[PDB]
Amino acid sequence: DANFGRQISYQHAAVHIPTDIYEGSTIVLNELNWTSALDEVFKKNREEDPSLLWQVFGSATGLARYYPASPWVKIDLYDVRRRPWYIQGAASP
Amino acid sequence: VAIRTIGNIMIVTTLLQFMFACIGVQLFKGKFYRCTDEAKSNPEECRGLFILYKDGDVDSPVVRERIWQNSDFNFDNVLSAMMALFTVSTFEGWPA
Ligand SMILES: *[C@@H]1O[C@H](CO)[C@@H](O[C@@H]2O[C@H](CO)[C@@H](O[C@@H]3O[C@H](CO)[C@@H](O)[C@H](O)[C@H]3NC(C)=O)[C@H](O)[C@H]2NC(C)=O)[C@H](O)[C@H]1NC(C)=O
Repeated sequence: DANFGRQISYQHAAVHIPTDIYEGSTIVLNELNWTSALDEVFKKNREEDPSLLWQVFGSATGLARYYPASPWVKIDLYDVRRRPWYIQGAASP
Repeated sequence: VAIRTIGNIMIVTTLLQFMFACIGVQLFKGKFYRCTDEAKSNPEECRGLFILYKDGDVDSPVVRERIWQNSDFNFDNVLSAMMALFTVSTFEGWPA
């Protein structure tokens, strides 16, 4: 797709889980249910504004769910909870 | 003939080791388990992949699996306790 230097898919959302976090645990699996209802809102937002870039939910459990789906970009050290955009919304200066 | 004379000592020392092994089982039964990364302390969270830093350097990470492993010499039962206690009597690896 254009304005997206990668290959994307609008049919669903991708979920990133950091390496140090084991997917399949009770905390992570319980997070994958109530975050599955975010995909419909993700699609609805893009329909109103087609010129919409990544929209992502950063969980306190660690996983980040973003739309549209796209494969993740050595080893991976990304943690959504340490990103500058997550930190400013988690507290005040 | 020499074995027959020393045959009485080998009965007392085998009884003493057996009693110590039974005591050792009561103390360290199943308590020698540990995870591959020294940050998880039970089998529930000792799963999946973790990031290992080679020689303690923060600039050289590497991905490794974490496994809830058991000690090679342990006190899970009397047979394992006696084998673990025999190696102690030889003074090999007993500090470990
Ligand atoms: C977390 O996982 C739950 C278990 O899979 C999901 O809950 C299940 O969702 C199914 C799909 O909606 C439901 O199936 C139908 O639900 C309707 C709505 O009430 C009912 O007609 C029936 O329950 C069912 N229809 C059938 C069987 O023909 C399941 O009922 C429902 N619950 C279960 C399986 O216990 C959750 O959706 C998921 N979390 C989120 C946020 O989606």
